[PDB]
Amino acid sequence: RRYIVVAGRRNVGKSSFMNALVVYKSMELYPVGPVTLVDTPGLDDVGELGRLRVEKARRVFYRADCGILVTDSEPTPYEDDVVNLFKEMEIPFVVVIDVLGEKAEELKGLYESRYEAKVLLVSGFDDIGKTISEILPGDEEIPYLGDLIDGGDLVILVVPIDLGAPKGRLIMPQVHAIREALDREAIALVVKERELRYVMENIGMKPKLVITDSQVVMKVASDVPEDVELTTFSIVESRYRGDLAYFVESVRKIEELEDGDTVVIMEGTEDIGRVKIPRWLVNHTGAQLNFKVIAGKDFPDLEEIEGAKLIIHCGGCVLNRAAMMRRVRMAKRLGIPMTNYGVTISYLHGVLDRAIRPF
Amino acid sequence: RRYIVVAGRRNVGKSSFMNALVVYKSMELYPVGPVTLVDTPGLDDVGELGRLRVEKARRVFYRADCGILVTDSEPTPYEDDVVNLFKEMEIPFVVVIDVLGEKAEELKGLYESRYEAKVLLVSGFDDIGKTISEILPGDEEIPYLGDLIDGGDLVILVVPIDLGAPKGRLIMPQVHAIREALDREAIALVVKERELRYVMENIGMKPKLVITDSQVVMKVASDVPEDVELTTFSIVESRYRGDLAYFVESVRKIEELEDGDTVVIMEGTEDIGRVKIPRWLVNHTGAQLNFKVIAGKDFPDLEEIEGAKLIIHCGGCVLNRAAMMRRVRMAKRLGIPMTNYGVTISYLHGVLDRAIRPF
Repeated sequence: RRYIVVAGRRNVGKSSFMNALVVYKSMELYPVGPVTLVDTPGLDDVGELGRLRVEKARRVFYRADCGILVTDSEPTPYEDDVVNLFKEMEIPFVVVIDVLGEKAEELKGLYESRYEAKVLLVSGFDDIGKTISEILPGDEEIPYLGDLIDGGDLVILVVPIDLGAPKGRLIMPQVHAIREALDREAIALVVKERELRYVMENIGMKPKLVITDSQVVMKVASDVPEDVELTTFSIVESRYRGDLAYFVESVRKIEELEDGDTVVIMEGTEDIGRVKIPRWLVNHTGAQLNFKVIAGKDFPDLEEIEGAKLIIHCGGCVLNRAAMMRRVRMAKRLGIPMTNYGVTISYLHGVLDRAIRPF
Repeated sequence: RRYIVVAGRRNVGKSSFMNALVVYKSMELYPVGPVTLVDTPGLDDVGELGRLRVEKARRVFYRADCGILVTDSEPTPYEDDVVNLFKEMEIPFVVVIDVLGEKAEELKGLYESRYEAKVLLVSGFDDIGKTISEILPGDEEIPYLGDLIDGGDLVILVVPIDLGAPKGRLIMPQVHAIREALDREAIALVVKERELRYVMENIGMKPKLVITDSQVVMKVASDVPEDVELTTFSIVESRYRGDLAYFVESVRKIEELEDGDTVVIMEGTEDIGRVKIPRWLVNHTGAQLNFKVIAGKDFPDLEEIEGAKLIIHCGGCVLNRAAMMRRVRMAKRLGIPMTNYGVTISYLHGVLDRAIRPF
């Protein structure tokens, strides 16, 4: 479902608005579809000097898709705070009886001066679901390869090992790399490592990009004559279709691990994460780390991962990017570093070269 | 199901054997599975000089997977004939009370001297289904590309137009051509026609094979410098996985068409076969041809296609090769020439070049 939060100092006047245009209340809203609305009874208790309990707030705010600030009076430090926390966590938001006629019109323009969308209380809702859809994050879909990485007439090389796809088939990352290169009017050349140096010596084109499997990148590292020819791999490309920038930043936090630090493995027969990874993390750091294995369909509760020093998400678990971003965003909001199998495994050997797309 | 025929001059002694180890009789037999057995009551009436009614026989024999010749006495011209018709139609077969003890053992060796498998009457059946499976046609699967067409270090070029496969995908014939080339340690290069001449001038390798769509073969015909570079197309390759030799032979029979000749279209929104084809066939020959459109799941009855001068089967209807061979074999047996959309369409423009695999 979609998560929307309803904050505000007001108690009775807040609960009234919620129930408008029909605790968490799950109800269908057009054109956004199903959504669940949760208010802030824990946050109702206004802090010292009329402030909002920020650390108690960021405990309930972290998992919101978007936000709502329902207000009766003029902006107090409470309304100022809630807004800053939405802005910090990058949670998109909107600001919302007929008392003080024309002042309500003023208030709409008063709350509009702090650079955000203000809608008026009706006791009008056609515009509630309408604005929610417009502030909500969009498609957020990036091209398989880099936007300017491949142009027309460019040779791209795909270097496979021993395909895991059945007889007369190739794995989806490969074919998608052939298609995107073709869509961008470039040339796709697929060849096994064994015959790589031969294609590098017989063709005339210098490869713009070269892609291969994490298994044989080192062999390819030697087959490509220099740092001049940009090499990366099918796992970093797929990892790219998520949040590479955050992940790459988060792997570099492996060094920052001390004894007793908790590293969470998020997956969902003696798998890489349950066993093989921990082993490498301990071997690479020397640290007496402990690991929480979260095998669930959706992202865990705050109580299940609060205090974790790193989150290792599974690579090819195949969710919607937007459903994976929701996960990245939450981790980014809780300040917990998050990466995935692909980036970690690559980090251990040669990740820096795999990073061909600069920030 | 599997079709097996039970022939022989004998009437009561034939019907007895059939009913052994439990008109068409459909029953499960190990290890061949489900099969239907049909005898020859129409053929029971022995012809002039003890002969078999050959033209009446080849009317019921054409659709058999394999054959059975049940006999009581010594080989008469009837037993001689049935055998020759099985041999002609290439229908694989086996030869089958305890009367004339040891003579039955002799008979087994007498019927064995005419170069075929003889099994003895039991009134022993473990060996019936056992032999049927061994004579029955095998896998009959050929490699996607030519067996010796591509070896290691060989460049193969796949030239697409505007893919009919959804976003981030390629059509199955293409990917299977990438895989087979990779399996054979060759190099697959995929590029649009627009950038073809550029790859032909910048790379060092001479392409062993070049594959493309029937739509742009002519453009490629010009982009490939000579007859020295072997060009063909994804449709001829797929047509190859059927009976290319027979098809190619059968298209050349387009010229042999006169006014009144019936051309059958076998398919199963204003499709190519129902309309577009007939139009071309009439335009290319000038002949006043008529067309029977057989839209069925399985191959039609003899009465539905007897007298047809050509059968145009559908190209990408996706059946098992062995289930398509069964169709080719039947047409080959009835002496009706058979081809498919792919071969006809290609015949109209440039099929001869597409034929890179010699007989």
